[PDB]
Amino acid sequence: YTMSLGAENSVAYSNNSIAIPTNFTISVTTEILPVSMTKTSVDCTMYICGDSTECSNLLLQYGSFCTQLNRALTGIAVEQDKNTQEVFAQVKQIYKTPPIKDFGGFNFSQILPDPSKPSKRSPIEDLLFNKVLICAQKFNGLTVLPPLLTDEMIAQYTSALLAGTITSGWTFGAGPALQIPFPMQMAYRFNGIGVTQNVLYENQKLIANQFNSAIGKIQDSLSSTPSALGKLQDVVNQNAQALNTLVKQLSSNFGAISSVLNDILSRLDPPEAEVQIDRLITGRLQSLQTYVTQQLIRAAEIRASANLAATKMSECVLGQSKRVDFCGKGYHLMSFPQSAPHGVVFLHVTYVPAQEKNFTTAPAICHDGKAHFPREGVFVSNGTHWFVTQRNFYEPQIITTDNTFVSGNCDVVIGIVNNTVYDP
Amino acid sequence: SALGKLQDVVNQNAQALNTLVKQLSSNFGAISSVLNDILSRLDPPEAEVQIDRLITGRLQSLQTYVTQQLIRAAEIRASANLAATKMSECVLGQSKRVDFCGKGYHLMSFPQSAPHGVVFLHVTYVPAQEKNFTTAPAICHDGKAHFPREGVFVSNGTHWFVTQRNFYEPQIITTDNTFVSGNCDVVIGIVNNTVYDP
Amino acid sequence: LTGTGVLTESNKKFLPFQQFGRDIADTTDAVRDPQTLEILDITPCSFGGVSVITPGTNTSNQVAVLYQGVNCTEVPNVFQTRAGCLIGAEHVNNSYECDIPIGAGICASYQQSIIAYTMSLGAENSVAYSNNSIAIPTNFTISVTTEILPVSMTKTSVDCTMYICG
Ligand SMILES: *[C@@H]1O[C@H](CO)[C@@H](O[C@@H]2O[C@H](CO)[C@@H](O)[C@H](O)[C@H]2NC(C)=O)[C@H](O)[C@H]1NC(C)=O
Ligand SMILES: *[C@@H]1O[C@H](CO)[C@@H](O[C@@H]2O[C@H](CO)[C@@H](O)[C@H](O)[C@H]2NC(C)=O)[C@H](O)[C@H]1NC(C)=O
Ligand SMILES: *[C@@H]1O[C@H](CO)[C@@H](O[C@@H]2O[C@H](CO)[C@@H](O)[C@H](O)[C@H]2NC(C)=O)[C@H](O)[C@H]1NC(C)=O
Ligand SMILES: *[C@@H]1O[C@H](CO)[C@@H](O[C@@H]2O[C@H](CO)[C@@H](O)[C@H](O)[C@H]2NC(C)=O)[C@H](O)[C@H]1NC(C)=O
Ligand SMILES: *[C@@H]1O[C@H](CO)[C@@H](O[C@@H]2O[C@H](CO)[C@@H](O)[C@H](O)[C@H]2NC(C)=O)[C@H](O)[C@H]1NC(C)=O
Ligand SMILES: *[C@@H]1O[C@H](CO)[C@@H](O[C@@H]2O[C@H](CO)[C@@H](O)[C@H](O)[C@H]2NC(C)=O)[C@H](O)[C@H]1NC(C)=O
Ligand SMILES: *[C@@H]1O[C@H](CO)[C@@H](O[C@@H]2O[C@H](CO)[C@@H](O)[C@H](O)[C@H]2NC(C)=O)[C@H](O)[C@H]1NC(C)=O
Ligand SMILES: *[C@@H]1O[C@H](CO)[C@@H](O)[C@H](O)[C@H]1NC(C)=O
Ligand SMILES: *[C@@H]1O[C@H](CO)[C@@H](O)[C@H](O)[C@H]1NC(C)=O
Ligand SMILES: *[C@@H]1O[C@H](CO)[C@@H](O)[C@H](O)[C@H]1NC(C)=O
Ligand SMILES: *[C@@H]1O[C@H](CO)[C@@H](O)[C@H](O)[C@H]1NC(C)=O
Ligand SMILES: *[C@@H]1O[C@H](CO)[C@@H](O)[C@H](O)[C@H]1NC(C)=O
Ligand SMILES: *[C@@H]1O[C@H](CO)[C@@H](O)[C@H](O)[C@H]1NC(C)=O
Ligand SMILES: *[C@@H]1O[C@H](CO)[C@@H](O)[C@H](O)[C@H]1NC(C)=O
Ligand SMILES: *[C@@H]1O[C@H](CO)[C@@H](O)[C@H](O)[C@H]1NC(C)=O
Repeated sequence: YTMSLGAENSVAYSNNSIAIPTNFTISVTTEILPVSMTKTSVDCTMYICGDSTECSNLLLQYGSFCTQLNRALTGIAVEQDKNTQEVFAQVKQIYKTPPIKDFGGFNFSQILPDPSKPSKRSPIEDLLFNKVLICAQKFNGLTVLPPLLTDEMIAQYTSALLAGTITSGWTFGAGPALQIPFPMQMAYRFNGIGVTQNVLYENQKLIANQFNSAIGKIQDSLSSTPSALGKLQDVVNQNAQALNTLVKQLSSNFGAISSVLNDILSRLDPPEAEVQIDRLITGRLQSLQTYVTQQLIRAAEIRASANLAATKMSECVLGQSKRVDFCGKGYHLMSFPQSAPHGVVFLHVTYVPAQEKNFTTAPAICHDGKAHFPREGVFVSNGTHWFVTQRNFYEPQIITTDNTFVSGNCDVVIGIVNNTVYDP
Repeated sequence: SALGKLQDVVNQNAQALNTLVKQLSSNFGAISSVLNDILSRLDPPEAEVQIDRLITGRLQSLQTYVTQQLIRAAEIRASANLAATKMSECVLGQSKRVDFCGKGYHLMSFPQSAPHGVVFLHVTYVPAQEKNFTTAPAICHDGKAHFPREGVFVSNGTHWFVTQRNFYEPQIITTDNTFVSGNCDVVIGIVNNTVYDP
Repeated sequence: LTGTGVLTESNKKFLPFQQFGRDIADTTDAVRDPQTLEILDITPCSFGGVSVITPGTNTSNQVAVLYQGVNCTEVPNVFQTRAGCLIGAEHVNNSYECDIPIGAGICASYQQSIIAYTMSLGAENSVAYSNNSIAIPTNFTISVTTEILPVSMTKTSVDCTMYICG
């Protein structure tokens, strides 16, 4: 079929009608980013000329090719450790939550560690690790270096970042962590997105329930959907295929009488053996150069992803972002990092407008001949009475001189309406 | 070792050039690495074979060099794009992006020229001395719920004040720095106090 | 069939006609002995990278050696870690900040002799969280942080005919 680009929605635009949300939902969006790549390493002489003095001596006629290949792979491994360090080691101190997790109704048990098991990971992190040969590869001079930061250390970093975010808001990212009650921190985040504090406090129980439910939805989504962590699995698969391809190239003859170097040396004397070995060296060297080039390009892609993940860690977790769609879909409130195999998962908590209502609007109100404009919100009408309300949440208030300002007269503003401004 | 980021780039390019030049001393299976010696000693039927071996090895070395330079150049391009972004957002403005323009709350930045690079001196505001205070989300005065307009409500243990969030500066709580929404029965943690109306 | 390796008794169920075996890598990993019909597994002789851990020559000429992915019983202050067998570094129970990375959470430093330790991720700080307590700064400092970024690379050029066929 011809694909659809989405449902059509004609917006009911007019010069005097504004829609304003009367309710909202708390949404948690999952973003998965690769951070690191498996740190492979290949001994160029072992791969090309394993246990053979004659081949190694012939290989010396190609100069420094093996040295620069080993250097390139070493540089990749170092880069992977740097990528992990830049994404996760962004907190100076290891923060811990208090024993009594009273956060004003907000439940964080799904994202905080649960020490009942030997590895102090959270349940969501356990899901990520559970969702997402070595001898056969290793035997040809292809070793794998362990990451500098172990899974337990990544979990400890995410735990520290999360404890800081919950108990200190964004203050731990700019200097010394300052303790704050979590509803007050949420009040600051609501102010950040342009919603007043009383909206949060009056609806604190509803907001806490919506948050806890959304986290549960994330738990179920990860538990159910098999292809959710495809971004990390694809990286693992690409590296596994690259190693399998490199190893399989050793079975190629490349025009030689045999792919096995030992059989050539067992059967032939140097005047013929050198020709057969040169053919094997040329093919194996070309295969190794192809592998290294692919790893450098893939590593550059991983580096770009890791830089993005580090940027999101700084701007979405250690602060509150005003960049649209950078920290999830909606108005960003806060984010929580989670460790994942070779990567990071961000749970972005966003404010999303829900229920819709039409209202009549005007750019200004004409009271005594002076033009009154709203200081913080907009002027709305329900069809009979005029009120002033904050832009992102319908909360009508009587229009007074304390929430409006005066500039000019009624003859200049197009669309100004007549009404009464009260002066308590 | 402070300027290691720039020195590493200089070293990588120097090593790449030294490696490329050193590849000319390799025989690649030829009788000699020196093209002039082959042409001085051999006639075309044998010289072409020896030269083809040298061409294959030198061409492979040059292709390897160019590929490494393209990948390194892409990395430098990414760094330069980041530097240009920081120049625009940290020097020609004030950023609200956490840790983008230094560690702390960004105030301003100053660029400095460096060999093959740029150094930014980021001037940030960092909170220093700490003090504990008792807080409340709202104050109940006449049965109405008062919320702070710009700061938070704090107490030193006996008196309640309103202060800006990032610097302790207690002020008397008045109707000019608070707003009223709803009543005292909805806000969890509301405390009783007096709001003055000058 | 010739090669170098370690011969062990195999638990593979070879069929009566099979004379040797191969791994996932398509390399020989098992052989049937031509005199007694025993199945042997062939593993390569132990190998791995050798890395030298060192403080600079301005401070000391003492070094430590990491045998990457090798057991400490095969190589001949010997510390076996996940990264490999580290010889010459004294293992301590005191954690510190990472200086020279070894791998798998292990770092090394020169403090005199070279020591190895599990790296610290930072000092612990339990935040005094409660439902009615807020900390607010009463003073501040002005900090200048230095960030260094590469902008350009040396503009080299090579004449391909001059380089190859001067
Ligand atoms: C705002 O939306 C929430 C849901 O996002 C509403 O809460 C639901 O209210 C209905 C009442 O009809 C209950 O049956 C549901 O169980 C509630 N769900 C939750 C999660 O609380 C809330 O009532 C809405 N408020 C307004 C003023 O419209
Ligand atoms: C915080 O959330 C967890 C799970 O998200 C809650 O634990 C569940 O509690 C119910 C009790 O009604 C049990 O039936 C579930 O089996 C529990 N699940 C798990 C995974 O433990 C926990 O009770 C919540 N805490 C609070 C204070 O509400
Ligand atoms: C627009 O809002 C005003 C304010 O609530 C409404 O006026 C009230 O209407 C109810 C009817 O249910 C009366 O009981 C109140 O006494 C009215 N208050 C005042 C101050 O007049 C008005 O009805 C709304 N108009 C529409 C079309 O919804
Ligand atoms: C808002 O109110 C003013 C009066 O306060 C209206 O001005 C009147 O306009 C008509 C039409 O031109 C004149 O005949 C009247 O003489 C005007 N009144 C006065 C006192 O001069 C104005 O039209 C109103 N605007 C709207 C949109 O209703
Ligand atoms: C909280 O702040 C108030 C305001 O400064 C303090 O009240 C003052 O205390 C001093 C004692 O050194 C008296 O000399 C002043 O006359 C008091 N002023 C008023 C208006 O009462 C109060 O002592 C502080 N409380 C604590 C526990 O520090
Ligand atoms: C804040 O002040 C109100 C009174 O202004 C307190 O309400 C009293 O609560 C007790 C316990 O339920 C009742 O016995 C009194 O009759 C209430 N007073 C009135 C005038 O009705 C309220 O408890 C205070 N809150 C705090 C936290 O101190
Ligand atoms: C705020 O901090 C500054 C330093 O960051 C303080 O200035 C110092 O004050 C002490 C007084 O004991 C002097 O000995 C130092 O020489 C001062 N240093 C500088 C750089 O000025 C300042 O006093 C602090 N202010 C408050 C109110 O605590
Ligand atoms: C607003 O009015 C339009 C009619 O132009 C209607 O289509 C739309 O559904 C209305 N919105 C609400 C929330 O009632
Ligand atoms: C708004 O649009 C309507 C047409 O739907 C028009 O009649 C009216 O004059 C417009 N109002 C203003 C202030 O332009
Ligand atoms: C605040 O109180 C806690 C006690 O829970 C204490 O550990 C901390 O040092 C206090 N902070 C200051 C700045 O006095
Ligand atoms: C705040 O926490 C304490 C426990 O330390 C509790 O006694 C008190 O009732 C709580 N206050 C509110 C408003 O929940
Ligand atoms: C010689 O090889 C045959 C092969 O079947 C085997 O049966 C026999 O036992 C072998 N003899 C000795 C002395 O190894
Ligand atoms: C390095 O060694 C020189 C002596 O050759 C000495 O002057 C200098 O202070 C040393 N620097 C450090 C950092 O140890
Ligand atoms: C090294 O060999 C010993 C056997 O003596 C074994 O117990 C140990 O687990 C081995 N360690 C590793 C890392 O293979
Ligand atoms: C660390 O402490 C334990 C005691 O729990 C001890 O058995 C072990 O030998 C110590 N390790 C080192 C390297 O001193």
